[PDB]
Amino acid sequence: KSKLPKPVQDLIKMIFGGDPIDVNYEKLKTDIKVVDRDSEEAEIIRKYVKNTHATTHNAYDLEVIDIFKIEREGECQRYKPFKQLHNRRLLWHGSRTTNFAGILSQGLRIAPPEAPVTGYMFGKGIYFADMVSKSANYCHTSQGDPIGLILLGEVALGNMYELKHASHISKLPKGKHSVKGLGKTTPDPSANISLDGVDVPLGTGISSGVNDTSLLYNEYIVYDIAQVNLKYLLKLKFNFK
Ligand SMILES: COC(=O)c1cnc(N2CCN(C(=O)c3ccc(-c4nc5cccc(C(N)=O)c5[nH]4)cc3)CC2)nc1
Ligand SMILES: OC[C@H]1O[C@@](CO)(O[C@H]2O[C@H](CO)[C@@H](O)[C@H](O)[C@H]2O)[C@@H](O)[C@@H]1O
Repeated sequence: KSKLPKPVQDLIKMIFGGDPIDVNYEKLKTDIKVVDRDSEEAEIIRKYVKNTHATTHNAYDLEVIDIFKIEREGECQRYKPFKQLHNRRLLWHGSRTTNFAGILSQGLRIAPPEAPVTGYMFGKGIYFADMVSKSANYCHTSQGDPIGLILLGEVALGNMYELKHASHISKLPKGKHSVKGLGKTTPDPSANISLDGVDVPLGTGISSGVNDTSLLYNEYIVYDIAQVNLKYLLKLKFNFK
């Protein structure tokens, strides 16, 4: 007899793959609410998904199954220093389903100091995209179980260190709060809207006019866990072609 709505129950079953559903819910230390399918929030999120699928990520199309509003215990209190920092953006973060119990209970985390920098294009930090398909690739979704989880997070970017090439270090110059990896393609900035004082870059991909960058698409990195406030969790269907 769980009192949770069916979509939340199915999300819990997916994350934990056991204890009663309500016992597993309490382990996430996260308020989870279903966003109404006919709400303005849902419409904005579906537009963000539709508009920001990269043309080079054509292995699958995405369909939104369920949208959840999430509030991790203590996370808004932790974010207070960054809350009116200029340049807050609603950005994607994808991950394996098997990581989501950890992400909801502990939040997005940075690799420990001992960890090697190998493969971290912009060093040990928390990585986000403005193109849903770039983040969806980090779900590692299989044809055999074509359902993935992706976050939308409010990221306090402040003053961005704009880079066109990999730098494997995690230390920013004084007064810089984030790295923007400059892609060849960017959501049309003339379609950017604000949702609760946060920029949502849900424009269709156009050419950035940046030349001599190694990135097809933007990415955004912060180096302090307190610069992230997770807002939504989407369950997506991957329709492979
Ligand atoms: C064996 O040595 C190697 O050759 C080697 C090579 N690579 C490695 N490693 C590869 C990099 N390592 C990471 O954990 C790591 C994982 C994910 C990203 C990442 N980038 C994103 C950009 C936009 C959005 C998202 C998103 N999730 O929405 C992004 N996520 C970045 C880094 C560490 C492990 N380790 C070792
Ligand atoms: O501020 C949060 C976070 O940003 C870093 C850079 O990753 O430092 C920036 O912000 C500091 C406090 O506002 C400034 O003192 C600093 O100049 C600036 O680079 C991290 O050190 C910090 O945890």
